[PDB]
Amino acid sequence: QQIGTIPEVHPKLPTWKCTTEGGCVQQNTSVVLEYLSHPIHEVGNSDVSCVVSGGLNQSLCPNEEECSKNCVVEGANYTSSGVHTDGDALTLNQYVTNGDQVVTASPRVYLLASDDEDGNYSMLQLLGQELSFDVDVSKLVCGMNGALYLSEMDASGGRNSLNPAGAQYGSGYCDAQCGVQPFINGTVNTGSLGACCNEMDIWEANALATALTPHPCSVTSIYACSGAECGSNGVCDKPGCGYNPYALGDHNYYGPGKTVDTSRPFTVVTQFLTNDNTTTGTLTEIRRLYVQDGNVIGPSPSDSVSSITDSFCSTVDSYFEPLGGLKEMGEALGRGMVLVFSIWNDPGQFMNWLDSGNAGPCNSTEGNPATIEAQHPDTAVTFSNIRWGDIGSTFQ
Ligand SMILES: *[C@@H]1O[C@H](CO)[C@@H](O[C@@H]2O[C@H](CO)[C@@H](O[C@@H]3O[C@H](CO)[C@@H](O)[C@H](O)[C@@H]3O)[C@H](O)[C@H]2NC(C)=O)[C@H](O)[C@H]1NC(C)=O
Ligand SMILES: *[C@@H]1O[C@H](CO)[C@@H](O)[C@H](O)[C@H]1NC(C)=O
Ligand SMILES: *[C@@H]1O[C@H](CO)[C@@H](O)[C@H](O)[C@H]1NC(C)=O
Ligand SMILES: *[C@@H]1O[C@H](CO)[C@@H](O)[C@H](O)[C@H]1NC(C)=O
Ligand SMILES: *[C@@H]1O[C@H](CO)[C@@H](O)[C@H](O)[C@H]1NC(C)=O
Repeated sequence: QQIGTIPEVHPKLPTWKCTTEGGCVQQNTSVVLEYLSHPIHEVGNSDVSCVVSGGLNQSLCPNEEECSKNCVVEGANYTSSGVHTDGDALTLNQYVTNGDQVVTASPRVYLLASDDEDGNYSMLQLLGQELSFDVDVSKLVCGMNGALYLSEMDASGGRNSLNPAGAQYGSGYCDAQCGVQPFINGTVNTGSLGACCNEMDIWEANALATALTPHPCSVTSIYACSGAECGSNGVCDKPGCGYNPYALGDHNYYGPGKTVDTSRPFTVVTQFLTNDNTTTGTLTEIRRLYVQDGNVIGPSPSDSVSSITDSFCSTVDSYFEPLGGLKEMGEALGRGMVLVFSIWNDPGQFMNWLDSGNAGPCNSTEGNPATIEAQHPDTAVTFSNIRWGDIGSTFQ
């Protein structure tokens, strides 16, 4: 699909790269909506969409050349898609409103390194490094998921002559869920392939519960899976090695009025520690700290473990180590990965895996999207003050 005329204007979102000796240095980064959140329509006629019912218009897109000729991708309206930036803060709204009508926006955005015509995503290399961000989750109710994570997408988003849009229009998404989507790495997916790649879920959370989940794959960068390759233990680890402090033994660590008080903003620090403390060693531990009220809050001693390691993970996820465990996870982090921000909810299981049952305090039906939309249409997440770099150099 070629590039139409409605301009694509990326909300600016400064970030920081930090070092022990040099301190933090601001990057002129910005943020881009998912490709499929852009209008993609026929050259003649902006009423004829090329993506209908979440799949390809077969008349226009039987293959990549025909789709490239028949279709154009347009610039997106970021506010109607629920995306706002103010200084160093990104706000993602789940819902937007005409007047009486509420519209599911549920945006997903990617961090861009450049806004040039050939600008690529930022390729964060976090092996032997840390990432910190401030977050306000106080408006994220049961069933909501505000997420900040990493995917081994292609730095150009699959840019080529038939997909000239690339990273500048949000192209090339993939994750460990191997989801079926109409374009994979910038190429038309005519039939049922899934878009797979290593995924590091730094942050999935609402005000009631939080999870940190590495999801390894047996591939490097993006991969179109077929058949059983897309299964739950196929080329990727769909369940992943989930770390949730409520589930692991401390119901008073995280939440409203709790040790990490989600009633008000806080800082999330994630350290990817290597055996030899270098950015080229082997990832052997993932460690989580919070900062709130100028206090560093370490792992709860009431939790069964204090960090993610391979032996932890094998207790919760028997497919983590066959796909290379933390060593290959760290190799993906060392090659470089795309920073992804999203907000979403779940008409199927209501996020009960995140915040209900053993995992959190929510009533089983509290996170029904129907009640969320009726009662909490303003639910939203704000990420800010995003910094990555040398261990210890990104926070207080
Ligand atoms: C995802 O899609 C992108 C965009 O098509 C793929 O990137 C491209 O990969 C091809 C290889 O099939 C590269 O072509 C070759 O490039 C080298 C450059 O040194 C050239 O010497 C060769 O003669 C050949 O033309 C192309 O450069 C590259 N483009 C970009 C922007 O990186 C990518 O491979 C796909 N990823 C996966 C995992 O399939
Ligand atoms: C951010 O923008 C300013 C002004 O153009 C520039 O001086 C600075 O070098 C930029 N940051 C980076 C990392 O290039
Ligand atoms: C984007 O949409 C909102 C409402 O949906 C509207 O107020 C705004 O003017 C739109 N922007 C453009 C450029 O059309
Ligand atoms: C590696 O970095 C951590 C981070 O503070 C530090 O505590 C530790 O002493 C370093 N060395 C080893 C061998 O863990
Ligand atoms: C809490 O759970 C009970 C169990 O059936 C349910 O009847 C009630 O509606 C739930 N509360 C909500 C969804 O707010």
